[PDB]
Amino acid sequence: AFELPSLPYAIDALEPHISKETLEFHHGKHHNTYVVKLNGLIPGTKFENKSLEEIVCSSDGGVFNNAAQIWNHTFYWNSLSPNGGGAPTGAVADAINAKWGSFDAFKEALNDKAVNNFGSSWTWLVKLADGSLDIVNTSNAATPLTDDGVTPILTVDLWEHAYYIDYRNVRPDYLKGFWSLVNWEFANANFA
Amino acid sequence: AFELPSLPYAIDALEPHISKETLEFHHGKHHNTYVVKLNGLIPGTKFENKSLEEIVCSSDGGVFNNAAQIWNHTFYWNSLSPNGGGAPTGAVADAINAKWGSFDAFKEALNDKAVNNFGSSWTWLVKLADGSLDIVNTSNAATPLTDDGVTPILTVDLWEHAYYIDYRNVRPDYLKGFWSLVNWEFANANFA
Ligand SMILES: OC[C@H]1O[C@H](O[C@H]2O[C@H](CO)[C@@H](O)[C@H](O)[C@H]2O)[C@H](O)[C@@H](O)[C@@H]1O
Ligand SMILES: OC[C@H]1O[C@H](O[C@H]2O[C@H](CO)[C@@H](O)[C@H](O)[C@H]2O)[C@H](O)[C@@H](O)[C@@H]1O
Ligand SMILES: [Fe+2]
Ligand SMILES: [Fe+2]
Repeated sequence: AFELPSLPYAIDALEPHISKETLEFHHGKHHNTYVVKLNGLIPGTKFENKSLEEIVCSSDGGVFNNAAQIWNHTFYWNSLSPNGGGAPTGAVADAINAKWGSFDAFKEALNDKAVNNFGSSWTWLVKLADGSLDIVNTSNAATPLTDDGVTPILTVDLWEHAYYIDYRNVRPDYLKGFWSLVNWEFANANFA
Repeated sequence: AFELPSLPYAIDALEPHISKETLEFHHGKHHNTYVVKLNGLIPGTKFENKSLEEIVCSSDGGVFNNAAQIWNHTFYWNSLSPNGGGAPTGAVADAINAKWGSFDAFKEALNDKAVNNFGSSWTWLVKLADGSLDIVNTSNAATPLTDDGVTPILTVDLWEHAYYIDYRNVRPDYLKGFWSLVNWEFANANFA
């Protein structure tokens, strides 16, 4: 049975960009529910003994939405940090300059993809087969984890539960907290 | 240019099922924003002089997302009332029993469709071409308004902004609020 991974930092730790209550609900309840639902769905199926990733990569319907949502949320928590934010560093900063010319252009491109990602969705920083970076949008539980040859680097959850408690309807304000939390170490580990 | 319709009731008329705060953000900001976006999109285009329903029935991409959304939300405020709730009456009560055997079986079927309607979505009570009632789920901005032979009767908004402020992650509590508010008078009008 799959389990809810612990949060990589205190429920307190992303303040004032993402609040304790958001983490309590977003991780403690939303994330957990996909874990629970998934565990309920696997018995009696060909997903009985496969790893999370194996299932997300081979399922559809209910098993997929729940499995992918677990993986996506786990990847999202890793994409934030009480010690992140600010300028990118390392391999990632250079690839960002290589693709977009500057960090600022990359940031304006991701903000634009993110605010316009209609409905419950996710905006991703991914590394392509050709080694280059790109920004791709997925809807609901969809994830580049299943795009062959594409490597997920960072993600921002845009389902409303992710920011409604702290930002109501204003995604840019949310995106602001995201940029003050971005976990460049996790980005660089995925990139390398 | 299109306009934000007024709410059919006072801002606190739906308390304690839907809070004045939710009404302020949902109707005053989200609903509004769809109107503003569509006004910002149709100038100079073919849609410029069409009615809202003509636009929804003839567009895609962003024009459709905003048009359908203004339409869906206006239908939704109408689907709630400070004087609704409790048992269905009239024509709709009888068609409900014709389809589901009883009002109680109908509630369980709608609740079920709505709690499992994944991501930003809407759950509708509809009248089909054979004259019978059914419940259908649409995603994001999609609406049965565009389905041939299908007439919208009532809708419950399941995008998280519709209930997060009041019910956080617990959709069944929000659906109990909906049942205390359902406008049978609007439903019987749509039906006849
Ligand atoms: O796990 C239950 C099902 O979830 C999805 O379907 C639900 O959500 C859809 C919108 O995302 C609705 O259109 C649909 O009516 C709901 O049943 C998934 O597509 C299904 O395969 C799952 O069984
Ligand atoms: O009007 C802008 C576009 O809105 C939609 O696309 C955005 O939201 C999608 C998810 O609903 C994302 O996948 C997409 O990347 C975003 O641009 C709509 O589907 C497009 O047709 C519109 O042009
Ligand atoms: Fe989430
Ligand atoms: Fe809404």
